[PDB]
Amino acid sequence: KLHKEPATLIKAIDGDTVKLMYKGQPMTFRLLLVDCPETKHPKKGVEKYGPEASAFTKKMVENAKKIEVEFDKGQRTDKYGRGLAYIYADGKMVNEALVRQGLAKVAYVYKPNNTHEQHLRKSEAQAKKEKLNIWS
Repeated sequence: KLHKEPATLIKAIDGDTVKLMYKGQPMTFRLLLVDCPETKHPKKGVEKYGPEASAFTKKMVENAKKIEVEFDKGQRTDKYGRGLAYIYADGKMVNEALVRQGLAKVAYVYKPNNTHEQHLRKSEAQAKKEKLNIWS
C-alpha cells in the first residue's frame, strides 16, 4: 500500500525537480511519470513552457501548508541519487496538476513505478483535448 510521508520545502529547482527536507536530510526529488520542458537542459537549455512549468511547480510548493512525498512500489532513487516520488501540496498531486495544465507530458513509464499511470494519462488526454499550453 502506497502512503504519504511529510517533507519540508527547501527549494524548487525546475518544473519537475524540487529539493525537500525528508526524514531530516536534504534530498533532490524528481517527479515520477512526468517530463516538463527544461530551463537547464542537458543540451538545448530553456525550452518553451519551461519557465512556465517551473513557475507552476514553484508557486504550488511555495504556497502550500503541507507537502507530502509518496514513493511508488519500485526503486525510490534514480542513478543521479534523486528520490523518485509523487509530490503532494496540500493534498493535491503536483505531478497531475502539471499534466492537467498541459505543462508536462506523461513520461516513458518503467514498471513497477507506474501506480498513478492511468490517472495521469487521463489528465493528459483532457489537457490535449482542451489544447492547453504544450498542446496548443
